Amino acid sequence: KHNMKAFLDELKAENIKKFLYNFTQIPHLAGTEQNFQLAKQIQSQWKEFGLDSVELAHYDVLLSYPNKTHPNYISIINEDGNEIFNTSLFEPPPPGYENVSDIVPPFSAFSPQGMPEGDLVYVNYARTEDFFKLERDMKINCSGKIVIARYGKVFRGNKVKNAQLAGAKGVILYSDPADYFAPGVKSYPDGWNLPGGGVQRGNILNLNGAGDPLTPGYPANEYAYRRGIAEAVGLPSIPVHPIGYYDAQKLLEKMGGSAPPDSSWRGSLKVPYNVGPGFTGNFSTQKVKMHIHSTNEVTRIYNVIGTLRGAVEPDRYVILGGHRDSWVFGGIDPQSGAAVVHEIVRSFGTLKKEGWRPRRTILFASWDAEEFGLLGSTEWAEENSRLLQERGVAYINADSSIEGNYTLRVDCTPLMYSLVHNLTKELKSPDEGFEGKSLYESWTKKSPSPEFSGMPRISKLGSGNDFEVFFQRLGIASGRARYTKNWETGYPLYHSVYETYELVEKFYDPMFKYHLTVAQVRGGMVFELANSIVLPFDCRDYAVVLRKYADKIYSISMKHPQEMKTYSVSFDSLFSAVKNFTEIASKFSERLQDFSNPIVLRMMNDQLMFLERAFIDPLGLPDRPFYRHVIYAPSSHNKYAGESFPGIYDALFDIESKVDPSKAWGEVKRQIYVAAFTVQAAAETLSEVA
Amino acid sequence: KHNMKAFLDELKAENIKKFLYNFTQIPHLAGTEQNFQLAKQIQSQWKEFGLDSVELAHYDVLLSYPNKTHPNYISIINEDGNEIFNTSLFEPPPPGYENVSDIVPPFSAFSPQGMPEGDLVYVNYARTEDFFKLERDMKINCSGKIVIARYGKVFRGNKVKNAQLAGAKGVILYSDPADYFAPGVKSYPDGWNLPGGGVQRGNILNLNGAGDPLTPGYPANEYAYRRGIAEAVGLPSIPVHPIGYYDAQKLLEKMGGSAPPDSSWRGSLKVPYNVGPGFTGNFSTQKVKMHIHSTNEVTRIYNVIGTLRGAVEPDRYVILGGHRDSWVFGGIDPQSGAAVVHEIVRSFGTLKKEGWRPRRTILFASWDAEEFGLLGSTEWAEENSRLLQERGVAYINADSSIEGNYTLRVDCTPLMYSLVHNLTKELKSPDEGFEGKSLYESWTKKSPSPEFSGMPRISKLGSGNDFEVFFQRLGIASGRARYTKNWETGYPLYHSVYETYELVEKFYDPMFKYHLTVAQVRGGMVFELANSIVLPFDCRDYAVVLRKYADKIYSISMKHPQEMKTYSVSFDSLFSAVKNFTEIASKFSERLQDFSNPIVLRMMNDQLMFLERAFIDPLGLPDRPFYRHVIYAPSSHNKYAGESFPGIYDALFDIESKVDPSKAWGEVKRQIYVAAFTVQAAAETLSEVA
Ligand SMILES: *[C@@H]1O[C@H](CO)[C@@H](O[C@@H]2O[C@H](CO)[C@@H](O[C@@H]3O[C@H](CO)[C@@H](O)[C@H](O[C@H]4O[C@H](CO)[C@@H](O)[C@H](O)[C@@H]4O)[C@@H]3O)[C@H](O)[C@H]2NC(C)=O)[C@H](O)[C@H]1NC(C)=O
Ligand SMILES: *[C@@H]1O[C@H](CO)[C@@H](O[C@@H]2O[C@H](CO)[C@@H](O[C@@H]3O[C@H](CO)[C@@H](O)[C@H](O[C@H]4O[C@H](CO)[C@@H](O)[C@H](O)[C@@H]4O)[C@@H]3O)[C@H](O)[C@H]2NC(C)=O)[C@H](O)[C@H]1NC(C)=O
Ligand SMILES: *[C@@H]1O[C@H](CO)[C@@H](O[C@@H]2O[C@H](CO)[C@@H](O[C@@H]3O[C@H](CO)[C@@H](O)[C@H](O)[C@@H]3O)[C@H](O)[C@H]2NC(C)=O)[C@H](O)[C@H]1NC(C)=O
Ligand SMILES: *[C@@H]1O[C@H](CO)[C@@H](O[C@@H]2O[C@H](CO)[C@@H](O[C@@H]3O[C@H](CO)[C@@H](O)[C@H](O)[C@@H]3O)[C@H](O)[C@H]2NC(C)=O)[C@H](O)[C@H]1NC(C)=O
Ligand SMILES: *[C@@H]1O[C@H](CO[C@@H]2O[C@@H](C)[C@@H](O)[C@@H](O)[C@@H]2O)[C@@H](O[C@@H]2O[C@H](CO)[C@@H](O)[C@H](O)[C@H]2NC(C)=O)[C@H](O)[C@H]1NC(C)=O
Ligand SMILES: *[C@@H]1O[C@H](CO[C@@H]2O[C@@H](C)[C@@H](O)[C@@H](O)[C@@H]2O)[C@@H](O[C@@H]2O[C@H](CO)[C@@H](O)[C@H](O)[C@H]2NC(C)=O)[C@H](O)[C@H]1NC(C)=O
Ligand SMILES: *[C@@H]1O[C@H](CO[C@@H]2O[C@@H](C)[C@@H](O)[C@@H](O)[C@@H]2O)[C@@H](O[C@@H]2O[C@H](CO)[C@@H](O)[C@H](O)[C@H]2NC(C)=O)[C@H](O)[C@H]1NC(C)=O
Ligand SMILES: *[C@@H]1O[C@H](CO[C@@H]2O[C@@H](C)[C@@H](O)[C@@H](O)[C@@H]2O)[C@@H](O[C@@H]2O[C@H](CO)[C@@H](O)[C@H](O)[C@H]2NC(C)=O)[C@H](O)[C@H]1NC(C)=O
Ligand SMILES: CC(C)[C@H](NC(=O)c1ccc(F)cc1)C(=O)N[C@@H](COP(=O)(O)N[C@@H](CCC(=O)O)C(=O)O)C(=O)O
Ligand SMILES: CC(C)[C@H](NC(=O)c1ccc(F)cc1)C(=O)N[C@@H](COP(=O)(O)N[C@@H](CCC(=O)O)C(=O)O)C(=O)O
Ligand SMILES: *[C@@H]1O[C@H](CO)[C@@H](O[C@@H]2O[C@H](CO)[C@@H](O)[C@H](O)[C@H]2NC(C)=O)[C@H](O)[C@H]1NC(C)=O
Ligand SMILES: *[C@@H]1O[C@H](CO)[C@@H](O[C@@H]2O[C@H](CO)[C@@H](O)[C@H](O)[C@H]2NC(C)=O)[C@H](O)[C@H]1NC(C)=O
Ligand SMILES: *[C@@H]1O[C@H](CO)[C@@H](O)[C@H](O)[C@H]1NC(C)=O
Ligand SMILES: *[C@@H]1O[C@H](CO)[C@@H](O)[C@H](O)[C@H]1NC(C)=O
Ligand SMILES: *[C@@H]1O[C@H](CO)[C@@H](O)[C@H](O)[C@H]1NC(C)=O
Ligand SMILES: *[C@@H]1O[C@H](CO)[C@@H](O)[C@H](O)[C@H]1NC(C)=O
Ligand SMILES: [Ca+2]
Ligand SMILES: [Ca+2]
Ligand SMILES: [Cl-]
Ligand SMILES: [Cl-]
Ligand SMILES: [Zn+2]
Ligand SMILES: [Zn+2]
Ligand SMILES: [Zn+2]
Ligand SMILES: [Zn+2]
Repeated sequence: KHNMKAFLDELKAENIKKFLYNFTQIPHLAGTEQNFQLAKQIQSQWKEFGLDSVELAHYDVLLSYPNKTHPNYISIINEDGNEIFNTSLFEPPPPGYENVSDIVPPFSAFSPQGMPEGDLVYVNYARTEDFFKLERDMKINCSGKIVIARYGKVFRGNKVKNAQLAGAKGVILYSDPADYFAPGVKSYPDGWNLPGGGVQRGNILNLNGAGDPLTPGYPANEYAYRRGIAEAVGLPSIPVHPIGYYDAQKLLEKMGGSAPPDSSWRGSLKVPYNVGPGFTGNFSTQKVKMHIHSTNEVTRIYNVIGTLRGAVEPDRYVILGGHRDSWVFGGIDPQSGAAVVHEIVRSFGTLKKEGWRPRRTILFASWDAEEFGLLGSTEWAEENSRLLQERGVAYINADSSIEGNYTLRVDCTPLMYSLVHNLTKELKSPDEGFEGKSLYESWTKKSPSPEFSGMPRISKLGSGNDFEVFFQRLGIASGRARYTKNWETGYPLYHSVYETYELVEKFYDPMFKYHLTVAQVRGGMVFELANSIVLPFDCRDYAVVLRKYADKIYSISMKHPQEMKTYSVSFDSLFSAVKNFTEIASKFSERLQDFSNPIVLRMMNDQLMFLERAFIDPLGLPDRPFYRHVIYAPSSHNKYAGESFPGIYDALFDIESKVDPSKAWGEVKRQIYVAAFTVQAAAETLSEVA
Repeated sequence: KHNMKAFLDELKAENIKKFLYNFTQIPHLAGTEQNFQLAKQIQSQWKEFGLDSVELAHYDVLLSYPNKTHPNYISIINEDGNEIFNTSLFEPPPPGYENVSDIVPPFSAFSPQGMPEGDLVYVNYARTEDFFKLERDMKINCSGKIVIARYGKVFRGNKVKNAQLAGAKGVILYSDPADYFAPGVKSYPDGWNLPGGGVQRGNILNLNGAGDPLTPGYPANEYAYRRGIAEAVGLPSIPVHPIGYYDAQKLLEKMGGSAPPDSSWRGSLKVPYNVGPGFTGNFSTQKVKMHIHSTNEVTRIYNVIGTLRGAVEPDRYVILGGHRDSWVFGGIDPQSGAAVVHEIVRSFGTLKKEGWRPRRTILFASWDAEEFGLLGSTEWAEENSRLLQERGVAYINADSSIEGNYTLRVDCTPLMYSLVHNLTKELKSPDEGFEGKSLYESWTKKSPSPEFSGMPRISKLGSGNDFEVFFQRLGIASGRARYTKNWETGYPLYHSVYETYELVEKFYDPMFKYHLTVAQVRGGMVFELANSIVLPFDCRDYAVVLRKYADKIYSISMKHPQEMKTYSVSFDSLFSAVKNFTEIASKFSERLQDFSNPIVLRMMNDQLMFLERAFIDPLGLPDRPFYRHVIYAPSSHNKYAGESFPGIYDALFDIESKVDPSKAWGEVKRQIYVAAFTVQAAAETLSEVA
């Protein structure tokens, strides 16, 4: 039989292992020859595996690289201008890789060039609230200072934006052992902890969904007209560089000025964590000097796009995509996800060779330049946006399959909650102590829902990965699934040269059973989306969450009862719309189970497919035209986190500090109107069509 | 048999006559009680006629009215401040209507209040080129002057915008007999000419597709959050008032300063048509003073929405819409179109009562407040934009069925050219001398295509009517058809109290046979769109026009060969895309004729339906976010006229006068890129889907 079980049984842990090993022997940095060679290999194999067509889609996009003959580093400089201490030029390479060429040294992608010199201020995680505390409470002025921030909690691009708006003239990012060294575990190669010489690479853009900084709105094809650099989207205006905690210790140990305001500002190094500005008395005339010489360069990138044509609805697309480019070896990020995709393609291809076809078309994608700002997925979606928004059923992401070995982690649209519950009930748990139990059971036990007994936690989609264009710009139902750690007791070697095949095989998943379970969840979701007669979306689950988010945003507003009275701020319209959505969704579900008629079915599947689409506002969110989903957007303070009713949330945020309350409260009301209208409009797409 | 012929034969000239008479006995000004009563009547009758559901959709929108107890007028004032001449407070009412109440006096809707006093400048038609001539060639400065302009050639809103940007402090619009009095025809009531006391009403907004000035983007429902007036869209900043040619003569006869620059600046009045500024020597100290006291007021409006549910594809909508509100009696505009719609509904309902249903759903609309800026159709489309863009097959407009009695006039998307050719070949010509000949034959003879022998002229869609939101914002294939005059040898009584039932019955269409022919063209188009198995769109006709527009825009650029060399401006990408579109369209047409399979069919009908949709850019055109169609937009100089490749056109327009040519030519190239990409993207929606 050619059914989901056949698909699932064909997936092998041993294949995923072989592919991971294959994909992680050399670096595959976006825009490099090695990553083009890997693209060609994947293309060749997906064809071998049996896909109907497999093409490269290339774009010329803005990327960023250090200067090979003018290295980036940071100094402490004395009053004579002698550099008395220099940060490292490279991470010590791991065992057996000390002769691998083309390891890009640690750098912050898209930093401008410069050699700013100044006094340090320590800004904790450089979050919005950290700067509030410094500026409003501690009265510390960052203007003209070099800020040093620890990585963690929020996307590093947001840190840089926040430092820039505070007036900083440079940013130093570092990995504190408090956030990247788990007590009682050894440093790589003897354990999975970050060594003192390890450094996290990563871009520091604020693209807000734009894709290639030079071509917002349109694919960066051969004839594209490019913005000049001064008008590019999302580039930082101050130099930025990341360091490890051996080097950080040397920069922090001399810090003077004010004490940290409390213990949430102290990491694990043997230093006081003084905020500054500047160094204590004896070293007061020493300064910190950055030397950054990286260059932004338009560079060719290559997506691989595989097609498995649907037998019945070839014009309906279910997309499985994840990136291929890596900072260095990509042992977890992304090749632990790419090896899973490769095995998924292999399995579907086995069925195809025996005469099977899915009902709908399945598209498989190996995205390029994800690490430089989701550039490959976004350019391809800009190119194909008309096909995607009229034909896109769902997008399943497939980056890193693991960041831990504890339990499942799923982030998705409410439209997929029931699909995910049902599927995981049919999968075997790989967890110790749950042999013979379902994945649903182990996941529910280890990660209970905060609101529903006997159900697992499922998180909202944020951003910082390739689903962003499909979900937040285009309104295509999206989901992701991986194995994660127990947050009560992400991974230390993230974006370091130490993230290798050996890291995974030795310390995360020696038997590749967590990879296999992730392949079954991702593959199974795709199978059901592409094959179920009725799309496996339950609009009633959206109704439930919409009420929860409405309660939540109302509560935030209700911290300001006097202003709500003065400006007549009412959430009545939003609750009314949510109530209507609930009633219409319930009635639609009845019809969906109560209708031999393929027009009614396809009519109903179109209503299901266009439901996520209905939450898109074509005017976008304020000052973020590529975030158009009115229910979800990436947090304005942290691109990784999802925010619900983001337009209202941002209008309320820090509202007590606005100098014109009338104007600020009017904008709250405007966003309430936009949200109520959008929920009601979405609900009406589920009404009888005539 | 229940077929198109049955539908067409049921339509009666005598019914249209009866309905026109019924709809034109009292004024039906938007926002008034009489127009609400008419809405209720239409709703009741459409139900009686047999539609499945007929609802009112109401909105609260910004409208504009004179002050009943503080009348608008213009004076010539002497140096003592005595008003020595006053324009009329009302048009002399026509025979038998001298006791009709609630005739709104002539005014320019949405004029601000004021009493500016100054010297006149005469600006011909107040077109972009008229102001160029004044300012650049004649060196006449309009700053602080009251401009007097003749109606005609372009939408009056554009005139006002152009006067405002020239620095005018007021605008006087008037109807010159050169443009509103045909030689050898008598004035109303003895003929169809405008009398000297007749005055054209009309709004002077520049909305650029926004709809209600207070709620751009979102329907003006009960909980809508409104912009404050100072932020409203499209309101003029200077007072404006329209007058007839008896009054105009009195204002123009004393004009001094420079002579008109040439004969294209002279109308038909016995005056010199001096441009001014100001009056000749003896009257040099007299000035012109306007008194405007109209008020903008948020007012309720009502659309009637009728549904005839489709038997097979109820989730596919073919829309027949036209407005119901009128300036006064609306004898032509709009009731000659609304009576035609009413008879069309009646006919479809007759078939429905005998057990017939169209294949697709047909929506019938009676729009309100069209005369105040397309407000009713636009608010309803904003409300229902998600249903319309995923389900909208086509929109057929139905305003004024006649402006003449000479031949057919059709404006539509190229997707409907073949449909229109085929249909008119099956209809009887109503023209004298063509008895027993087809409508196609008479129309082709009287209005030949400028490029193709043996084919009729079909024009591009501009704006200034209710299709605007469906076509230019949402990308739904749109068309219109009416009877027109012979432009070689629109109508004089437009928007005057003289536009009555009697005007039509006595002078335009005594037998109502032109109305009947228009009902057959509009009704027949709807019938075929709603009933043909394969949508009756020929994508190859778009390919042909795209090449013509590409040739045209290239030619405009080629007036600047040196700049095209300097800035490397190439149209190669646009021609390549158009070539690709032509090849793909040809291949798609082959498949369309070469495929019993309803999924392939509906797949192919979706490709047909989403083809117009593919020309929409969700970022809109520069500074006009509600004009999103990249092939067509209303002319930036004249909202009535369509412009092809509008983004490139506007980038090239007057480019030799731009102070930074590098920047201006870069924007030409950017628009070429957007256009080539959009054509290629549209073409790819017609490729095999997987
Ligand atoms: C959720 O769904 C319900 C449908 O079950 C929908 O109810 C609608 O609410 C609107 C807005 O409240 C109602 O609008 C009214 O319509 C009547 C005509 O039918 C008008 O006369 C009303 O206006 C008068 O009263 C107003 C309020 O006091 C005044 O401001 C105004 O000046 C007039 O005096 C009013 O517009 C509408 O009838 C119902 N429709 C129904 C029950 O079918 C509700 O809007 C949906 N929620 C959202 C957020 O869309
Ligand atoms: C109309 O349809 C045709 C398809 O029939 C489509 O043709 C495509 O044109 C593009 C852009 O010209 C071609 O792109 C090339 O692709 C190859 C790889 O296949 C690249 O190596 C090329 O880049 C090199 O050469 C460039 C130009 O000299 C350099 O700028 C560059 O630096 C590289 O050296 C180039 O990107 C593409 O292969 C074809 N596709 C085909 C033939 O299938 C055409 O683009 C369509 N028109 C529009 C407006 O889309
Ligand atoms: C996840 O699995 C659940 C449990 O199987 C699915 O819900 C069930 O779906 C079936 C099929 O629609 C329902 O069966 C129907 O029962 C009604 C009688 O009430 C009958 O009218 C229909 O003909 C049909 O037999 C069943 O009631 C329902 N069970 C529930 C809600 O407990 C659910 O659909 C799955 N979610 C997916 C696939 O996204
Ligand atoms: C307007 O009317 C014309 C003329 O009738 C329509 O074109 C014709 O459409 C029919 C139906 O598709 C074509 O018939 C086909 O012929 C081919 C053989 O070449 C065969 O493969 C098919 O099975 C079918 O019989 C016909 O060729 C074509 N005639 C032309 C182009 O001259 C046209 O479709 C109409 N336009 C509309 C409805 O929008
Ligand atoms: C990358 O940097 C190189 C080399 O930088 C040189 O060596 C460094 C250690 C430091 O001392 C720099 O100031 C040196 O210039 C750049 O190559 C130099 O470019 C200049 C002209 O721009 C030239 O006159 C020098 O001779 C070059 N030096 C060498 C060693 O070749 C190069 O421009 C940079 N690459 C980029 C920006 O992409
Ligand atoms: C810190 O480094 C500086 C600069 O060193 C150069 O650039 C580095 C990236 C690396 O590639 C070095 O090998 C380069 O020499 C040192 O200061 C320089 O020292 C040299 C030799 O003494 C002298 O000629 C230069 O003028 C110095 N340049 C500057 C900009 O000061 C410095 O000694 C190092 N400090 C420590 C403590 O190691
Ligand atoms: C419309 O205008 C009326 C009446 O205007 C008055 O009569 C005119 C001929 C002229 O002389 C005006 O200046 C007069 O005011 C407005 O009603 C007046 O409003 C003021 C206060 O705003 C009041 O004190 C007067 O007594 C009113 N006059 C009368 C005759 O009632 C009215 O406000 C206007 N309607 C609008 C703006 O909607
Ligand atoms: C032109 O009209 C003005 C104003 O007349 C008033 O407003 C008109 C709209 C209309 O409703 C008239 O009946 C109103 O009286 C005339 O000037 C006014 O004359 C009266 C009486 O002589 C005087 O008391 C006012 O102060 C004047 N008002 C102003 C603003 O000047 C004027 O006489 C008319 N001119 C001609 C040639 O008819
Ligand atoms: C620690 C990790 C799970 C992180 N999430 C958060 O830190 C986070 C914080 C608060 C919250 F409520 C939710 C998530 C996160 O989402 N990481 C992402 C980052 O993946 P990638 O390294 O492939 N993406 C790149 C590029 C992202 C971009 O440019 O947008 C990067 O972050 O540098 C991921 O794993 O999907
Ligand atoms: C004379 C008439 C045919 C005019 N067209 C042009 O003047 C014109 C000029 C140059 C050109 F290349 C094409 C058309 C035109 O399009 N009129 C429209 C105006 O209809 P309506 O009076 O109902 N519409 C209102 C409201 C328009 C609006 O607010 O946008 C009005 O114009 O005041 C129509 O008849 O559809
Ligand atoms: C990863 O696996 C691929 C595919 O098996 C290897 O590429 C092949 O290498 C062999 C032997 O050199 C060639 O004959 C084939 O043509 C290649 N096949 C392709 C590219 O499809 C590749 O060598 C492996 N890489 C590593 C590091 O083990
Ligand atoms: C226009 O036609 C309508 C419909 O026939 C007339 O409205 C009807 O008037 C009669 C007699 O007064 C009433 O009994 C009906 O209830 C009305 N029907 C409706 C509103 O559906 C209307 O009087 C006619 N108007 C004119 C000016 O002739
Ligand atoms: C911070 O420092 C600079 C002085 O260089 C000053 O211009 C700026 O306004 C200061 N801000 C605050 C809040 O004190
Ligand atoms: C794998 O699981 C064990 C057992 O719970 C745990 O102690 C260990 O830390 C895990 N490895 C990783 C990399 O999380
Ligand atoms: C027109 O008139 C005013 C003087 O009131 C002046 O400020 C303006 O710049 C003048 N423009 C030209 C082009 O002369
Ligand atoms: C109707 O047709 C006649 C005959 O051509 C023409 O002379 C007359 O002007 C027309 N009436 C109108 C209103 O155009
Ligand atoms: Ca782009
Ligand atoms: Ca609106
Ligand atoms: Cl993922
Ligand atoms: Cl029309
Ligand atoms: Zn990463
Ligand atoms: Zn990744
Ligand atoms: Zn009109
Ligand atoms: Zn009209």
